[PDB]
Amino acid sequence: MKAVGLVVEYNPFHNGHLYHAQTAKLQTGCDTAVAVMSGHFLQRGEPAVVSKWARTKMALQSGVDLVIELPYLYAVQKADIFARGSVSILNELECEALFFGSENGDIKPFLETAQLIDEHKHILNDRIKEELKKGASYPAAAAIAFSSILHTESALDLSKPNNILGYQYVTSILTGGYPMKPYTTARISSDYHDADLPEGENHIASATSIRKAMIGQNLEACLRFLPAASARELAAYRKSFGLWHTPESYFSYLKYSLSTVTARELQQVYEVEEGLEHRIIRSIRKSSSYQEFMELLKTKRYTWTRLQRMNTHILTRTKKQDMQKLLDNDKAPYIRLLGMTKKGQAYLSEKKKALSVPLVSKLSSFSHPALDLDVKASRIYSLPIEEPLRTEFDLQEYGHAPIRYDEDEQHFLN
Amino acid sequence: MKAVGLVVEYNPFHNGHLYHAQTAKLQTGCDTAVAVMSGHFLQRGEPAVVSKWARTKMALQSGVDLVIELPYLYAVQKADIFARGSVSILNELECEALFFGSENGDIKPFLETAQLIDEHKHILNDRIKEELKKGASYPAAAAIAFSSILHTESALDLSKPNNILGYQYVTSILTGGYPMKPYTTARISSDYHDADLPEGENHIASATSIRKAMIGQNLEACLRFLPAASARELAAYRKSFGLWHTPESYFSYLKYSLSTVTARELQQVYEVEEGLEHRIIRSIRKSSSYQEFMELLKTKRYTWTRLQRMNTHILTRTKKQDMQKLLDNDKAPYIRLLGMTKKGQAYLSEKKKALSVPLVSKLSSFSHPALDLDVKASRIYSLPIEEPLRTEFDLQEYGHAPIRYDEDEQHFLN
Repeated sequence: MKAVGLVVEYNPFHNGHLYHAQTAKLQTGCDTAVAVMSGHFLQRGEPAVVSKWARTKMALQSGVDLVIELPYLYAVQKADIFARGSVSILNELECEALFFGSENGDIKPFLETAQLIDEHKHILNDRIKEELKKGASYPAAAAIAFSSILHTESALDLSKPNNILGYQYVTSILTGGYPMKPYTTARISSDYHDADLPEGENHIASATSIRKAMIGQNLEACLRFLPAASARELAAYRKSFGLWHTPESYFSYLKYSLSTVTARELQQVYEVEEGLEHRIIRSIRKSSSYQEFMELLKTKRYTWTRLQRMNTHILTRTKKQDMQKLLDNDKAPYIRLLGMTKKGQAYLSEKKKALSVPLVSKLSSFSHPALDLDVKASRIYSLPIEEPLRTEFDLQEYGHAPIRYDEDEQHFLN
Repeated sequence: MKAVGLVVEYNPFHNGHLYHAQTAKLQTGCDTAVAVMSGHFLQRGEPAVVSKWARTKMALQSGVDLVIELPYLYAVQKADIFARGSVSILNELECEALFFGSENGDIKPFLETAQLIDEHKHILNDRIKEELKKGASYPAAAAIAFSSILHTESALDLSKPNNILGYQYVTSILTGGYPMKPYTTARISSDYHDADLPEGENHIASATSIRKAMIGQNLEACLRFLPAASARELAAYRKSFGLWHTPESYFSYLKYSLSTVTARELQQVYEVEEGLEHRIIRSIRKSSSYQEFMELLKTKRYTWTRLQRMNTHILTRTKKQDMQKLLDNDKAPYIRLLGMTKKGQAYLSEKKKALSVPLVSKLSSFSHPALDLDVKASRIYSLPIEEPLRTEFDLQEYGHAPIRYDEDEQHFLN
């Protein structure tokens, strides 16, 4: 029984992702598609628009057989640590194939580059060395070492971060020695991100264009870009807990978070750079908005995205020592199963005995510091939900089973 | 030149808060009324229904010459600490008299009791001891030990806790050798707590009945119960920031605060007794209301006001060791000047040099952990206010000059 993995956050799930799952199985010749999805707070630092549980229900109907949660430990991180864990999870699950998105359909550039840098790394450390002692910044010296090699017609823009993402999968597979073949195909249209929604033809709009369309109070505008499942579930969550989640929703709790902190204690928050505690605390007070806050904070060392990531850790109150101890784990501490089809179920029961870490269906079954971090995330995730809807959502973390979908038509059994 | 001491939570300042002030200058013969006031978080643990800045104005126009903030430190406390600290500040301001309302107008049973109890303080600890190791609970031992002496038809009911407070004021003065002469006058009508607004004639309903009348969206139902000062001040507050501050309006921040905190962290919070913190995090997740939360919370070791104080310390993340740090001192950490009238000015001018501790108006002038706490507490107060009315509000603590009013009619010079 043969499976192909996907690294995702379905934010929301739409026709492109649906297309991914279709191509993936096809292109790799695997009957089973296993995704590792960012749960409530995603790689770029923001909150998911809708519960990871609802986003699961969408995937299972659109051709995803297993949905495993990508632990917060690995989810809110820049690409390299992100890819490390998710690929390790997809490796834990014995995926022979890995399917990722990019500008190209050509896996070769991804493969060949990964090797070159793997091959040259000693030079690159040492050529950084030479530059750094000329007084260059680290990222400058990096750019210099990295430009002495790699600058050629080989191209493959190493900022197009499907492309940025992909490099890091192959990297992690190769330095991890996974019996796993990476696959990729070109994407189609809306930009990478931004823009808006197209003219027709299920045109596969971006998750962002679709996001700010919902928040922007058109759920119909994005219809043509959402599978039957997606629209049905999105409105159903919006009816349920009465909100569309955005980063903006949590600003009050980020404001609160920094009211109750000591600057000494804030330096112990993950991704809070030394001394930044002051810029952080100085700014929050004069800040009405998430935006302005970022504005006052924004530095050269910090892109918007890393700040957002940081702000998330401030929000969940994740400590540098929490993190460092959990990252030094070489593999995922557990496999958290959000949902399964009958195919994934079977694949699982076929593969369960050989999982070197627990298979977590119900939370009662297991405890681990990285899971605590996953559960806390959920708690904070729900804050914008007005009571007692919040409290009712709060139950969705524990007693919630793997969501099991029936591909022979349409039964969620619970 | 003389001043009479007044310890107050104006929530809001009402027809009976105006009565006491006159009778203060009336009965004491002190030309100057000094009000030491808890600013944003009060003795039973509640937030003030309006900021300390507005309530200062209600009093400055009702015949109170000086408004001093009672630090959170003393303010959010049990009665014996509360009095200890508040009498402490009035003494540094050299009010020759202290004036406090009771159920009676009779300070004699107070002075009797206090001096009675101090005489027997060795006898008390002995029967407490004798009853305690006889297998009695502490309060039972306390209750029993006290009943054998001084219990008689001489009364002074010590649950009508005007008296509880008054006794502690009285006790504070003796025990500190303060040259403060106490006085007291009875309360007429609406209950003690709760009830309703009476049928007219400035009848002075309880502040509680007014809050519940305001909570129930009637300012005007209480109009005969409020001076013009205090009525109009409430209008502007609501009009500016869009709310009255209610305990549930802080409920969302309790769930956040309790969602990020470990059991050992929560153990370190002031008025969380050892072993309770698990019950706390247990109850908060399944409680869709502050009210629901409280019912799961109540043990016999805990009074419902003591439970409310704890929620606030939990809210402000105030720790035991810090508390013991600041409670350890026998004297006031600083004098925080909220507001004054002309007469008020004159008093301060006279006795400022006599002040043994810093006189703070602009927060620039002095810095201190006890003050860092007062600031934090205000920074927590405005959270229910909707942005950007929240960031405007927060600007006050620093920027605000001490309020200045002209007794001779109607001028805030500012």
